[PDB]
Amino acid sequence: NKHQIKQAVKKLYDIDVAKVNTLIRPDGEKKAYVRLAPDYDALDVANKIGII
Amino acid sequence: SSHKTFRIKRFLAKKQKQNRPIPQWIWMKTGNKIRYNSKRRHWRRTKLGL
Amino acid sequence: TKGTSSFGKRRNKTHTLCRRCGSKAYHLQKSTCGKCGYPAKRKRKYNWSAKAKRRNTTGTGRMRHLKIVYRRFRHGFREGTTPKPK
Amino acid sequence: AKIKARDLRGKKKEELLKQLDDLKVELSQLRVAKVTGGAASKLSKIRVVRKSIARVLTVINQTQKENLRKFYKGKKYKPLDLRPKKTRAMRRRLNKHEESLKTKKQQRKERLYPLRKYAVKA
RNA sequence: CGCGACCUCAGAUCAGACGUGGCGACCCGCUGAAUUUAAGCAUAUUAGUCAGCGGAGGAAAAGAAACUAACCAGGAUUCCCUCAGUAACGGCGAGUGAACAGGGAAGAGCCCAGCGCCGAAUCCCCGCCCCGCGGCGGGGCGCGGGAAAUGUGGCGUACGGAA
RNA sequence: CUAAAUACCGGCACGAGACCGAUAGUCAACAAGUACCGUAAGGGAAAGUUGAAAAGAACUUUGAAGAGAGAGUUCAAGAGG
RNA sequence: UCCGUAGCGGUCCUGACGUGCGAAUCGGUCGUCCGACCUGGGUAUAGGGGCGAAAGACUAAUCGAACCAUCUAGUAGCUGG
RNA sequence: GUGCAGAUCUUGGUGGUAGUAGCAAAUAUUCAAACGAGAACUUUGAAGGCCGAAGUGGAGAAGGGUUCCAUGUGAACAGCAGUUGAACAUGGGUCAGUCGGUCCUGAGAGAUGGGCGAGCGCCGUUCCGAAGGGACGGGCGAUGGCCUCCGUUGCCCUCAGC
RNA sequence: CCGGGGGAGAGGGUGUAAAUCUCGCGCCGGGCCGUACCCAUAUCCGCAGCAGGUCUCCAAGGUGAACAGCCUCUGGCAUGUU
RNA sequence: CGACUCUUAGCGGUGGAUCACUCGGCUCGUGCGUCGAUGAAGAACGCAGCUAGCUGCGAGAAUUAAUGUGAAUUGCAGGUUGAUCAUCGACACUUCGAACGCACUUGCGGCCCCGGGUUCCUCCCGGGGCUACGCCUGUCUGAGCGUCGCU
Ligand SMILES: [Mg+2]
Ligand SMILES: [Mg+2]
Ligand SMILES: [Mg+2]
Ligand SMILES: [Mg+2]
Ligand SMILES: [Mg+2]
Ligand SMILES: [Mg+2]
Ligand SMILES: [Mg+2]
Ligand SMILES: [Mg+2]
Ligand SMILES: [Mg+2]
Ligand SMILES: [Mg+2]
Ligand SMILES: [Mg+2]
Ligand SMILES: [Mg+2]
Ligand SMILES: [Mg+2]
Ligand SMILES: [Mg+2]
Ligand SMILES: [Mg+2]
Ligand SMILES: [Mg+2]
Ligand SMILES: [Mg+2]
Ligand SMILES: [Mg+2]
Ligand SMILES: [Mg+2]
Ligand SMILES: [Mg+2]
Ligand SMILES: [Mg+2]
Ligand SMILES: [Mg+2]
Ligand SMILES: [Mg+2]
Ligand SMILES: [Mg+2]
Ligand SMILES: [Mg+2]
Ligand SMILES: [Mg+2]
Ligand SMILES: [Mg+2]
Ligand SMILES: [Mg+2]
Ligand SMILES: [Mg+2]
Ligand SMILES: [Mg+2]
Ligand SMILES: [Mg+2]
Ligand SMILES: [Mg+2]
Ligand SMILES: [Mg+2]
Ligand SMILES: [Mg+2]
Ligand SMILES: [Mg+2]
Ligand SMILES: [Mg+2]
Ligand SMILES: [Mg+2]
Ligand SMILES: [Mg+2]
Ligand SMILES: [Mg+2]
Ligand SMILES: [Mg+2]
Ligand SMILES: [Mg+2]
Ligand SMILES: [Mg+2]
Ligand SMILES: [Mg+2]
Ligand SMILES: [Mg+2]
Ligand SMILES: [Mg+2]
Ligand SMILES: [Mg+2]
Ligand SMILES: [Mg+2]
Ligand SMILES: [Mg+2]
Ligand SMILES: [Mg+2]
Ligand SMILES: [Mg+2]
Ligand SMILES: [Mg+2]
Ligand SMILES: [Mg+2]
Ligand SMILES: [Mg+2]
Ligand SMILES: [Mg+2]
Ligand SMILES: [Mg+2]
Ligand SMILES: [Mg+2]
Ligand SMILES: [Zn+2]
Repeated sequence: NKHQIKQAVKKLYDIDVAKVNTLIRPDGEKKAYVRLAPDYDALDVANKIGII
Repeated sequence: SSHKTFRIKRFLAKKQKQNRPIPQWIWMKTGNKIRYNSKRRHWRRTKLGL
Repeated sequence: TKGTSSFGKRRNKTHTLCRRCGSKAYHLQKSTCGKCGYPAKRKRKYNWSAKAKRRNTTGTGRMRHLKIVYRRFRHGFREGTTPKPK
Repeated sequence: AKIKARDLRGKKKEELLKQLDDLKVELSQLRVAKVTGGAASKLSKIRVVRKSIARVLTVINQTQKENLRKFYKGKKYKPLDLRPKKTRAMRRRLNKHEESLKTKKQQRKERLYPLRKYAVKA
């Protein structure tokens, strides 16, 4: 669920979530767009997790 | 149609993933007989049932 | 009229994938399967088609419990014991 | 380091869960490296970490199941997974005790007329 | 009116158990044709066979005479040889068709109800104590609960049996 | 109520053959009840062989390339996926 | 109710085509076009059965008894080897 | 399971026909340049044309399932050719409280009770049924917190159509 | 989903008034599935890029009775397997 | 002479016959003779560093543990206190399916217990355990102008 994705991001990356928008790909996998709070910066979160 | 159900979309997802060619490194194997993928499917020719 | 012109009106389907046998024989309007007969508790099979029986028999699929049963039979179905450790 | 199943058995459940939650962080960090594109040394460590997690979870589940069968050792009613799983017809048989009863009539018949050991001269 | 029995019948996510479905070569209980043959065809034959349905087991079913016989008599059931393509059935046409005796493979016998006698002398379940504990059992306690006299258990069953 | 002698083209594990030898033998020696067809019940294939060992033809040259010509491997390319 | 468009249908040329665009199409010419009109989707009726403003029509290019499997390697005084 | 010339035999392969029939339904193309080994067919510009708002336009339903988009290739396919494609090979792409599904009932389908049936099962949908597990107010009982005042569930009285 | 008729009841003793409110603001949340593209002389069904079939929405100027025929604008295309 | 056509031979193509091989069938014989609500058979969907099919497996996902064995797996990379194989008795085993809360859209619940939310105040979110039918024994709560007995 979007709630589970929200509370999963909040525990693994210690960042709160504005909203979660999900879709299901034709691959079969579920893609989640997770919007952060206005005070947290998504690319500075992405740097410490590895994607750049 | 665009008004799919979850099980139909998941079946289409699997049949999309099985429609790729064989990797190049499998026919360098010792006990190998496969030349290509003979179970391939084109959307115009074979209409997948359903 | 009855042939090529009439084949253009085939746009709504009679059968869909059955949830018990996996074959596209679940008649949507009769709510029953022409392959296994899903709302019936017993699967449909007949002795007038030996070829249809051997497409769905105990040797056809994964046997993910029966093949462990066949291996466990050789030791009397021993249970709750371990081999002696080093 | 090589995570072995022999030295995880003496540990406590909480320090086992700590290692499990560390190795899951290791899998997430390796799967980020897989999708970003990383070294083959990082790519080949995924199978190593996955089997280590399988080892830790196997030890945890085996320990929990052994304590459950130690707790329910002397009880008449135990959970069905801890009950012996033979075949269904073999679980519906009679006991040793139940197949070893005989009636008072057959008891005195076996007592009064036992099967004798004998031989006949040629 | 109320209370208390018993009978009959309900409801429980009550406590503990069991059945469902699959496979189905072999087995048991039903149901059940028409091709075909009769140089036609309708009785018959195909054939209690194919198809259909239900139910099991490692085998199933059968089984210890309401039997065979007519003898100087044998003696549960199942299977093999023979009886025998015989007795018999049949538009007595086409065709169908056993059994007994005999020789073997195997061989094992038994239990109730009734009728009676014993203080229900019988059985199940829950709590506790110790043991066994991976086919849930053993003894010991419980002014613990039920089943059962509208009949449980022991003796006893046609070969007689009881006192 | 009751073992044994009796039945067994399904299952597990075996052994054997005056059987067949890739149009044969199971439909199926191979990614076979697979590919494919039919709405469906169902129908249902084709398809074995380099060499002892990939040693599976480096390099030169023409052509945009497929393709050649030399050279080379091998007992043999008159065995070149 | 009449002419007539879209729609629905299919008279005539017995035109084109007729190893065709097509296992029933095309062109001109035509019938009807406010009602017994046309049409999508849902639903009901299943084989000696359905359904039929009735042609033995339609019932998945199959209809004076659909299709699939089995009985079945049905029988043939007949044909071919 | 032993000898083929035939069975409109079975399977597989190959000829003549034959470089033949044919690539003729819906008015139409032309010039220059670019990329390239290669241009009647790709791209750009300039023309000349057609569909002419019941469209050869712009969006959906059913159906299809990646055909959508970007880049590369020109082996095979696209009945000439292709520098092109819905072909092949790599990668991407569908984000909802308000748009739909989800809810309701329609024609109808379909359990249970019951009945029938050798049997799988069938009929039947209120018909041969002890078919309501609910609520307010009160009494009783316990719980938890400014144990104040509400809330919670246990039992009884009461009320109840469908 | 709402309105009405009924009036079982509830609230406060003259106030830091009570029960109550379909009035104005203020706080929190709305989970699951589908969503791309074609929709037709080439993405569907007819063995195919098959003149066949397949349900809808929008509907400019002129001529003209007109959604007729003919020409044109927006948009589109290259003459329908050379 | 030449073209074209016919016959034969050499060589080369098209084609895959013949022969030789065979981890496959067919038949006979032997021993065992074992499925499932503790969830079968079957199906669906996923799982590999590079993985489509087949095979194997189930979120512990081409396997975990234990035992035997003893230096590999391999197409390419990467990394003896036991690599790989085999055995398999421990653990685990997603969804549908007799298929089990109600339905089969992957939709709607109910009860109880926890963790955030809150600070028991109901909401909201997440997790766990229950919630099918028939039937046996016992328990509990009941019904009857059924048969009675007593106040
Ligand atoms: Mg098509
Ligand atoms: Mg229909
Ligand atoms: Mg059955
Ligand atoms: Mg006795
Ligand atoms: Mg219970
Ligand atoms: Mg009969
Ligand atoms: Mg006759
Ligand atoms: Mg005759
Ligand atoms: Mg006749
Ligand atoms: Mg039969
Ligand atoms: Mg059964
Ligand atoms: Mg069995
Ligand atoms: Mg028996
Ligand atoms: Mg006899
Ligand atoms: Mg004789
Ligand atoms: Mg006569
Ligand atoms: Mg007879
Ligand atoms: Mg005799
Ligand atoms: Mg003897
Ligand atoms: Mg007695
Ligand atoms: Mg007797
Ligand atoms: Mg018996
Ligand atoms: Mg021998
Ligand atoms: Mg063959
Ligand atoms: Mg050969
Ligand atoms: Mg060859
Ligand atoms: Mg040679
Ligand atoms: Mg050679
Ligand atoms: Mg009129
Ligand atoms: Mg008129
Ligand atoms: Mg004509
Ligand atoms: Mg002609
Ligand atoms: Mg044409
Ligand atoms: Mg009828
Ligand atoms: Mg009519
Ligand atoms: Mg007539
Ligand atoms: Mg004659
Ligand atoms: Mg021979
Ligand atoms: Mg010949
Ligand atoms: Mg010509
Ligand atoms: Mg458009
Ligand atoms: Mg359009
Ligand atoms: Mg071409
Ligand atoms: Mg495109
Ligand atoms: Mg918004
Ligand atoms: Mg019904
Ligand atoms: Mg009033
Ligand atoms: Mg869109
Ligand atoms: Mg075209
Ligand atoms: Mg033209
Ligand atoms: Mg042109
Ligand atoms: Mg020659
Ligand atoms: Mg995979
Ligand atoms: Mg291990
Ligand atoms: Mg080891
Ligand atoms: Mg629905
Ligand atoms: Zn089915």
